[PDB]
Amino acid sequence: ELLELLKSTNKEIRRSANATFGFIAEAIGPHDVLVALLNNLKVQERQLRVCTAVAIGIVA
Amino acid sequence: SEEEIKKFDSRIRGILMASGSTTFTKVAAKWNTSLISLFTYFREAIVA
Amino acid sequence: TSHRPQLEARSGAKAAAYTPTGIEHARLLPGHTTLKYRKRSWRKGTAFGRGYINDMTKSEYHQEFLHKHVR
Amino acid sequence: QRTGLSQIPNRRFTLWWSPTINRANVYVGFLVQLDLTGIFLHGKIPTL
Amino acid sequence: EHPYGKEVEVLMETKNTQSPQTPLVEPVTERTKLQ
Amino acid sequence: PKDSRMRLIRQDVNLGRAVFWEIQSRVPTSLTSIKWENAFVSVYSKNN
Amino acid sequence: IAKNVKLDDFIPKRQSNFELSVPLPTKAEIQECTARTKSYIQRLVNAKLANSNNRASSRYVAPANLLLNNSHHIEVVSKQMDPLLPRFVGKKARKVVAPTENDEVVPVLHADPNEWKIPAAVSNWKNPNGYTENNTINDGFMKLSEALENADKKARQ
Amino acid sequence: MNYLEGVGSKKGGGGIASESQFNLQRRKEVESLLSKGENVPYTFQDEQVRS
Amino acid sequence: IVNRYEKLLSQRPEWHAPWKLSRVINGHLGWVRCVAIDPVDNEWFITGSNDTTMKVWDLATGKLKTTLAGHVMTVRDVAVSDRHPYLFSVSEDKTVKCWDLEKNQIIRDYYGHLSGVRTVSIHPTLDLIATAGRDSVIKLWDMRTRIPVITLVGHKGPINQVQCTPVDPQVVSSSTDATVRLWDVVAGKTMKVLTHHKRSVRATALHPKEFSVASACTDDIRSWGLAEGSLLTNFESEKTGIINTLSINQDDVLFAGGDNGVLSFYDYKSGHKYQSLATREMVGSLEGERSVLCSTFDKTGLRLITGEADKSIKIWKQDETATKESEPGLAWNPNLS
Amino acid sequence: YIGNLITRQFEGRSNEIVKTTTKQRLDAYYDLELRNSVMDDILEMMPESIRQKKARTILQHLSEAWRCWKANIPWDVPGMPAPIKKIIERYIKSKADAWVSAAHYNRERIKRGAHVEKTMVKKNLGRLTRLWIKNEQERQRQIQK
Amino acid sequence: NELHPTLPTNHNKTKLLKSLKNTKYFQQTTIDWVEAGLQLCRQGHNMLN
Amino acid sequence: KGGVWTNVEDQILKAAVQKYGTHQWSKVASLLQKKTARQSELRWNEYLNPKLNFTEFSKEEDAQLLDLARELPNQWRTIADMMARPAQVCVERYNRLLESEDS
Amino acid sequence: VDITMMENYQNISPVYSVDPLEKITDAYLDQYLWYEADQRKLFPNWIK
Ligand SMILES: [Mg+2]
Repeated sequence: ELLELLKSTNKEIRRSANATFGFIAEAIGPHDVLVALLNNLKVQERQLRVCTAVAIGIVA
Repeated sequence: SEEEIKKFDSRIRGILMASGSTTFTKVAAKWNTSLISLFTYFREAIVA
Repeated sequence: TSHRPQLEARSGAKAAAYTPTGIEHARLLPGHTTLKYRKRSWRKGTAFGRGYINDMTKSEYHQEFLHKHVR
Repeated sequence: QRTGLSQIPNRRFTLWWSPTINRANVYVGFLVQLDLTGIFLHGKIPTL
Repeated sequence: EHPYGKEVEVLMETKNTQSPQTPLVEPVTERTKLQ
Repeated sequence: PKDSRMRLIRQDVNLGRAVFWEIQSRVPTSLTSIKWENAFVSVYSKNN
Repeated sequence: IAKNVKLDDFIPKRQSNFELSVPLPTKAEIQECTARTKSYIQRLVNAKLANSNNRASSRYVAPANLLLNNSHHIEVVSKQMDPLLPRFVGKKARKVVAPTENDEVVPVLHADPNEWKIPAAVSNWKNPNGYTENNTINDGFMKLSEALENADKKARQ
Repeated sequence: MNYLEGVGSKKGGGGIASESQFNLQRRKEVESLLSKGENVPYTFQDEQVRS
Repeated sequence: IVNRYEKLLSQRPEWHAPWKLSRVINGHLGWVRCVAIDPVDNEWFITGSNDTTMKVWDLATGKLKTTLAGHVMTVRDVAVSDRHPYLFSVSEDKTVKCWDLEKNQIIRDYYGHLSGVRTVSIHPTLDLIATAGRDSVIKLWDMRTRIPVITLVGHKGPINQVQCTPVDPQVVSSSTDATVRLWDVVAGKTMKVLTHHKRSVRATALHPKEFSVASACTDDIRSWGLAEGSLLTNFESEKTGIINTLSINQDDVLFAGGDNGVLSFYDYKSGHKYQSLATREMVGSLEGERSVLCSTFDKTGLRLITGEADKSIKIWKQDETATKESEPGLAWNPNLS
Repeated sequence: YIGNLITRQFEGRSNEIVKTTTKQRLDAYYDLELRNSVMDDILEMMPESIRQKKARTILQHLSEAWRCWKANIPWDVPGMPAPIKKIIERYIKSKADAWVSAAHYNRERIKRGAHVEKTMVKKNLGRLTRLWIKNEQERQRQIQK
Repeated sequence: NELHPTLPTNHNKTKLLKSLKNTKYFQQTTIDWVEAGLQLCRQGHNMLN
Repeated sequence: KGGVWTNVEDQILKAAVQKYGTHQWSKVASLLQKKTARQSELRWNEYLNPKLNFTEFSKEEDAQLLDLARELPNQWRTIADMMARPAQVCVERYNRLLESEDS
Repeated sequence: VDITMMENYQNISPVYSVDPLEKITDAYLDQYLWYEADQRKLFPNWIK
């Protein structure tokens, strides 16, 4: 759901949704969250690809 | 007129078949609009 | 593509019985058991004064229909 | 979700008149008790 | 009409000339009853 | 009721047919169709 | 090849003589088939009325064995069943595929392709997953607009 | 009384997909139409003769 | 053998009068699919149709007596008994219904066909009926208890026709697997398989006097003696098309009605076609709707009734003024193969 | 009733259950009878070609000729043989005869106040719209003619 | 009830309880009515279970 | 109010109509991002059907066009059925042919 | 123009849906023509 929230035209929403992927990965581990993020890189839209690239470095 | 007695009965059949006629207050609200629109149109001719 | 019905006999050779299982249907109950054997200024003022066909849709009955129920 | 009609108005109406709709009425041999409560249901009424 | 022309009866029939309760085979009573 | 309809009387019934006859001739049938089937003619007289 | 198919069975019999008489069966020969076929059908009705497990439907209805060498004797007795027990304890609904019957096979004894060629159906409404006015104006129309244009010019002048 | 309305749902579904996923679907469908469906090889794939 | 064929111009088949049309009756809303004459008095005939009804018609005047509602799909065959005041009707909705005529109501229903039923035949001496259709079996019913007492298994395709006779073979049947089977019903098995027809056999009719059956395939009409599986005659039915119905008269006239609207008359002993007519359809109907779907002769044998694909009933008549000399047949030239 | 229930417990429910023609499976059953009757009349006109491959193609022209009657469009296949064309036309007119008279029969029930289902009231208005437009197009064609 | 009489048929003298006492499996005795009815409560509860 | 068809959208229509046919316009709209089902139907019938006639008029077409436009004054869909040309082409050609009569 | 039919149970009646951008021009022209006919007294007193 946070993945669908990245299409928002607000910069707070995108910025705090990316923080939340960090907290979720610290609990349940990287690799379930990495796969959904890597598959989100295939969209056309630039906002979505730039926000999943931020989130991957947070998970790392 | 007999022609407009049948028009009113076909209106009540239409109310009991429309989308939203399962919601109880929607059905009641449509009963009130068609009953008001009948009685305020004819008014005296209903009596006899 | 149905392409073939079911032949009846592949049911009829099945070894439940000659009969069905033993279901008693309500329409197979007894009835009708006995067979029956046979032995002027106002008139001048105006300007214009003085088959059965074999098709359903092109008929006279059909166009009186569409004149009544499509108003 | 676009065409189907919302359940929430029927439930709203039914809850309001529920002590009259779910009244003790006449004895039918037994009564059904709703689990984890002591609410008795005096008919089979799904919206209630 | 003229498809058949001269010696042919063409008749269109939309009405039952009988009633919907006529035996259409008369019951045979071997005896005469007076009761 | 039958007491208070038009009384079907030859002097009156023919007058109703003649008035309609005069009016149907005045419009050419390529514009509209004026038919006796769709017409009502009420006559007021000594007998009506 | 030989024992099954012949040449007389190809050819008709009235082909030579048209006045060949095939008669009716007879009054006596129909009454003998009538008696024994009616006797077979009521045997099958009574066996089928008596196995429906109705006491109600049943109002509408021997040693028989010797030995293989006739050595001992055999008396056959039917046992009387408990009416509450499931009658025909072997009976249960089952599917049985049946083999081919034992009797041998009967002999069968019996340009245009460009005329009978069917085109391929291609629909405007539906697409399969794979392999993706002459008549002129009537003269009444001509003559209406000439009249309406004369009346228009004559009125405006 | 609900059955009068005539609208159903299949159980176990997830809903409507997102518009970035319809945009990926449509963009692939347009290319295979205009291509007439031909398979393009990749340059690295160490090579059926194409049009 | 050709010496025998040299003799074959010495028989010279018997002359029959040509037939012509007298009455055209309209009134069904679909194709007229089946017809049966009152087998006692000739006071009426009955027709079932594609519009799911049956209608009763006065024979002399042509007038409509009564309409019988009672099926939801096409009524494909009807039968009226000699011995009972009973009417048996069959439909495409898998039902067999008995009609007491004296009340004009349904009295008995017959259950058990997997699909649509096309033929019904009444047994001449027993109180038994025979039905068959797409399920490729014949069922023999008990008329009284409504029980499927016997089931005949053999045909490999849907069955088109069933006839009944007083002696063995009790039941004759013809199906879409191009065979005619003769049945021993007590043993429940086929007495004889006639394999000579090349395609689906649509029509049969029994001779009223000679104890024989005729059967028709497309372009192929053959007659059979019922005592043995023996071919009696081949008919000059070449180029005649699909045959839908067959009718045999007391005076040895075989009628063959076809899907091209062409009436075809035959002499039964020889197989010689002496007349070919053509139906005119109606006003507003299609060229495909010129076809003949059912036929029956009346009990005297001088009127032929046909119901057709243009929803009409045509009554055919034989000419009395037409003596032999100015009405010969159609050139008896018996060709070779 | 108890006899039927107890017989099913020890012997099972038969696999030879034939389901009747009821109002919910009537349109399906009309389909199968018209589809079998069209393949019979065409396969008897063919000399000795084939039975399996052409057959699916023939029933696709039939379904297409019925979508053309409903759309009021003429159905012309350019290289189709003339006797296959007259069988499909005869059977499309027979289906259309049933379709029209059932629409009149159900419209008169809806008028006289007889209880009709909601799905069947709705299917009736769809038929009477297409019938109304066909009278309207035939009215326009004649004024040109 | 007076307007629509339903007449008995003369053939039906078979009578369930007489055809059941022909077999081995049923016997007779005489008991109290309250005993007979308390048995049928026990017996019918076994059949449904 | 735009309704601008770029030439790649014309190629997507013709390929899309070759697949889905002529009655499934909502499939044909599923391939276009910016066009509706009625918008796609309208360009096929008036522009992109290859059975349409957009050529130059011959001299006997213009005498047929001035004749019809006087008998049926403004009925441009009835005239275009008789010319067997698109309606908008007949209207423009009519206006130019009246401006060939000009000072 | 699209056409659909209205269910009235005794008859059906057609409804025409015109294109929206064309409806703005037609709705202006409707208001404008009735305003001018009323100023200029086109229709006499008997027309209802
Ligand atoms: Mg569902």
